[PDB]
Amino acid sequence: DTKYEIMYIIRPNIDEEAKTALVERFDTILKDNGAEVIESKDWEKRRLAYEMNGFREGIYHIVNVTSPSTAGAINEFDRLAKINDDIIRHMIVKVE
Amino acid sequence: VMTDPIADFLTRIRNANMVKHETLEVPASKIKRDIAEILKREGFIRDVEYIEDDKQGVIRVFLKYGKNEERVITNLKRISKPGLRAYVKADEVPKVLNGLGIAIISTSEGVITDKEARAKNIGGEVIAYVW
Amino acid sequence: SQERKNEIIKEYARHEGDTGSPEVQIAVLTEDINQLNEHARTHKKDHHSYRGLMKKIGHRRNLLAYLRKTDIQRYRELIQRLGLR
Amino acid sequence: AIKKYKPTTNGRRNMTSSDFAEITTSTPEKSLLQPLKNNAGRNNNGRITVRHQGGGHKRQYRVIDFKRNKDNVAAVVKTIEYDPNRSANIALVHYEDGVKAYILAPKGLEVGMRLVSGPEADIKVGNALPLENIPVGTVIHNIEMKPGKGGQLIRSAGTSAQVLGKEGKYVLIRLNSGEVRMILATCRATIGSVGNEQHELINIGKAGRSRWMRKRPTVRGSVMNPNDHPHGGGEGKTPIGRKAPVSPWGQPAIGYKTRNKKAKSDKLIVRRRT
Amino acid sequence: VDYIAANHIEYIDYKDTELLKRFISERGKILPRRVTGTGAKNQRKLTIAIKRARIMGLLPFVS
RNA sequence: GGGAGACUUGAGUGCAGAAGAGGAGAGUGGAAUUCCAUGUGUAGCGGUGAAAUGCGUAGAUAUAUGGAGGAACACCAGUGGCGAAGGCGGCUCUCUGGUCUGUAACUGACGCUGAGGCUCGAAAGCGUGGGGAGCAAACAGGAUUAGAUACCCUGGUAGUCCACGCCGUAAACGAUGAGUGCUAAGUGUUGGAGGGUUUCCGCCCUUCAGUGCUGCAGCAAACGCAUUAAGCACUCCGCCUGGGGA
Ligand SMILES: [K+]
Ligand SMILES: [K+]
Ligand SMILES: [K+]
Ligand SMILES: [K+]
Ligand SMILES: [K+]
Ligand SMILES: [K+]
Ligand SMILES: [K+]
Ligand SMILES: [K+]
Ligand SMILES: [K+]
Ligand SMILES: [K+]
Ligand SMILES: [Mg+2]
Ligand SMILES: [Mg+2]
Ligand SMILES: [Mg+2]
Ligand SMILES: [Mg+2]
Ligand SMILES: [Mg+2]
Ligand SMILES: [Mg+2]
Ligand SMILES: [Mg+2]
Ligand SMILES: [Mg+2]
Ligand SMILES: [Mg+2]
Repeated sequence: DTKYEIMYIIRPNIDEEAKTALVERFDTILKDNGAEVIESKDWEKRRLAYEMNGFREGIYHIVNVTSPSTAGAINEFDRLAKINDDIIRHMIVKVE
Repeated sequence: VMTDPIADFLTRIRNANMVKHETLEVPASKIKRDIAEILKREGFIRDVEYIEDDKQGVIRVFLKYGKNEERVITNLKRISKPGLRAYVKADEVPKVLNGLGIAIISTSEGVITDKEARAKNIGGEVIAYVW
Repeated sequence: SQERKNEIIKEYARHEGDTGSPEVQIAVLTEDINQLNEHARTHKKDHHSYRGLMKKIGHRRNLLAYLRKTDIQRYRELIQRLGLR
Repeated sequence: AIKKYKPTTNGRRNMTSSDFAEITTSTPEKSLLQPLKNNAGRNNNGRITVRHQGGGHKRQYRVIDFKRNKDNVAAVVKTIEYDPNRSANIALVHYEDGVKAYILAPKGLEVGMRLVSGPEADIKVGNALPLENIPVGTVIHNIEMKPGKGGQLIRSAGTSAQVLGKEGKYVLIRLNSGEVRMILATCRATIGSVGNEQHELINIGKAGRSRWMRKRPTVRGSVMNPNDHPHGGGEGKTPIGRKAPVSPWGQPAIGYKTRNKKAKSDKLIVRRRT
Repeated sequence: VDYIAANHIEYIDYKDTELLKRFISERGKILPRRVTGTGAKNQRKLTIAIKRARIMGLLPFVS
């Protein structure tokens, strides 16, 4: 398997409970598509260096996952995250 | 890839002689040993020795330089080549600088100088000229 | 994949611990060639990768030629086992 | 794909057709067939109202479900079928409750896909959702202009529209023609684009084939008589010989716009094209 | 002094904005490795990390 | 040369590591340009050697907030890297080739070259369908001029972009075919390896594979090349035989 790290930006406005529901939804997405979420954490809440989608602030969330490269978990996460309005921007990077 | 170890040996001697290197080393082969000993007994090279290793052995040649560091070996030339073999009949054996040089020749009697070959009246493959 | 490679090496090993030998090399090359053929059909325009495939094919051809010259019976056995011509 | 016939005969020369590779069967659904007569461009008065129509092959109507309002259960795509009535292919789908229906076949549709309709359906080819639920930038088809009326726009083979944004109770859409307009947000659409994209590239090849497809010959006005067409008459071949070319009834035929100037829908059309 | 080597860290996280900030000039431009004293390998890794940070908004593109 | 053996140095495999704009596919980020919308605002703007065409009181340029869309990826960036060559520079992921260094477990010459063939091949160009911001053959106008079918200026279509398919040529150049061995040094730099230090960082020594520079021997008509030969040699291939006509 290949270790992936996914850091995505939740919009600041969202409520805590809605934010928790969003996090659980995306963790569930990864697990169903075949990845194993070794870690998921609310890394920080920071002002953005530049405005993104009309936001100067955001909530960075880090999910460390490990999946087979063939598995579509990363692709499905990216698709759904792109669609979802709560997430401003997500980055998926391999970690050695 | 190396297609003529004999020509490689001659050129190693030629290069080392040009720079007046005191010695040189080559991977050992039967024909190379024959050439080296012929040069030894003809006085072109100072000495020859053999090192036994695990690959094919090694032959070390101590070059000969005269007074004033003059080079004894003027040059060496490969005559018979894999591209075109050169064979000479007993009466065709050539003279290198009217005898001042030599021709190394491989015959049914072994690898011998042109003097010896025309003494026995046998031809062979003209391996090299030396002078 | 090293695991797939190792299983093929064990399968076609001429004897215990024989990593390198006409049979082992040819068999490993054949699997790489098939896998890389699928990649090529997926990526028709991957010309650079296709060059490596051609080099593998040539190397496998050379090994087959050597094996046939050396032991024709081993050559026949290998082509039958690998389904080659 | 498109297969090109060898020029065995002058008629067959340069002709092309579809291979119908996507089509999985040739036996339509008996329950969904309906009879259709060839009106041949004649209205209740019996007058020819639309020229160049009539003849051709007999057809049966397939009842398509443009509404996609059955959101309770999933529909499994059973077959992809040829439809004589429309350029696009159709898909027979079975609802888990046993209701059979036909839908348009989107590009990339495959037998076994389990489509869903309703607000909560995921954004997958063949799903149907109200426009409000479809994220911007999505490619859709079978758009309805009024809620519950059923899809009307973007139904021809290979066509597609894109969602540009929202505003008020309306959704901004770019239609296949390039025209950008507002459409009521409660209207539904199907995710994807209409399959059979290759349809445009067919070369009919011979006159008899058009006759099969119910197109009667078109006679140029310039070769009629003056009492038949404004272009009619004149000795030999003639130029248009008027201020501008006109239809048989005098309507200018090049560049003269015909859209009603007091159309109610101007308020919703944002950017026109064609 | 190759700061990365001196601290002896082989992994350059793009979330270590404090680490990255010492390699970018005012205006957010990337510093040359000749100016910064670093080696080529760590320079490439720093470039990748800084660009990823720029995309994710941890660092500014300009100004 | 043939035949029967043996061998591990060439060649390849295994094992352990290293670097990379290598390729392909799908996404995605910011600056900037243009256009569109809306404020402010008023008489210019733009451009040249100098001007004019042109845009602008139907409110331009500028300026502020946005929106659209296309193409290229600033800084990093470096005789730096990678690729057989053409060439490859935002970032991410998926698929994928090659190279390099150790090691000496494996095979035991399995190698080099390679007519004909096949594949790849900048840019322009061609076909089908898309896309089209900027740039820009053709073309329009303003200039310059004896003339100006140009250089300069204002615009501007194909094209440049994408997919597929043709084409198959370039000063496609190091104007230097490939393989192998041998023949002083000095000094940078990329990727490694080992050791002697050094608390680490790091410094020193050795070594491999690149990549530059300088420079003996040798070579050369000369210019110059010179361990990345155009030196010394062997193998195979392509090619030349006065200029024009061509
Ligand atoms: K989003
Ligand atoms: K025809
Ligand atoms: K049809
Ligand atoms: K007609
Ligand atoms: K007429
Ligand atoms: K690789
Ligand atoms: K074209
Ligand atoms: K070039
Ligand atoms: K060096
Ligand atoms: K002549
Ligand atoms: Mg008609
Ligand atoms: Mg008539
Ligand atoms: Mg009339
Ligand atoms: Mg008339
Ligand atoms: Mg007439
Ligand atoms: Mg081109
Ligand atoms: Mg111009
Ligand atoms: Mg030529
Ligand atoms: Mg070097």
